[PDB]
Amino acid sequence: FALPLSMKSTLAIGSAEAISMFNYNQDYSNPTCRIHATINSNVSSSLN
Amino acid sequence: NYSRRVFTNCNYNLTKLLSLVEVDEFVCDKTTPESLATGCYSSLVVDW
Ligand SMILES: *[C@@H]1O[C@H](CO)[C@@H](O[C@@H]2O[C@H](CO)[C@@H](O)[C@H](O)[C@H]2NC(C)=O)[C@H](O)[C@H]1NC(C)=O
Ligand SMILES: *[C@@H]1O[C@H](CO)[C@@H](O)[C@H](O)[C@H]1NC(C)=O
Ligand SMILES: *[C@@H]1O[C@H](CO)[C@@H](O)[C@H](O)[C@H]1NC(C)=O
Repeated sequence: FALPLSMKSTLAIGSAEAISMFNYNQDYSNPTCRIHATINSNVSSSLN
Repeated sequence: NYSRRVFTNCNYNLTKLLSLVEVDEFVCDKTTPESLATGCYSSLVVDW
């Protein structure tokens, strides 16, 4: 999904904010990797 | 010169602090922000 890096602490383990309780609760029973990536405008113009 | 408050013998609504600010990073030991708003305490020391 799309989420700014200003809210990168909102998805962290244990939080009382609206993302981790209404939008995305992460299952930590399996091997996971949460990658906060960034796609610049040059790459995200040929693959549209 | 920072200030300290200790809250005893009262019921706290910690949502009032968190719905008024936006959190950039939290660092907790022995608790979580999800459990900081639900547990009952003998005292609550806040330094800001
Ligand atoms: C340093 O902080 C303390 C408290 O955080 C300030 O003390 C308060 O000062 C006001 C006005 O001088 C008083 O009305 C309060 O009752 C004081 N509170 C306490 C707990 O003493 C103090 O003024 C601050 N120092 C400076 C230089 O700003
Ligand atoms: C994208 O590539 C062009 C070269 O074709 C370059 O001039 C431009 O600065 C690049 N965009 C960014 C954000 O660096
Ligand atoms: C998205 O970009 C690609 C670039 O290869 C283009 O072929 C495609 O038509 C674009 N889609 C649009 C304009 O809806």
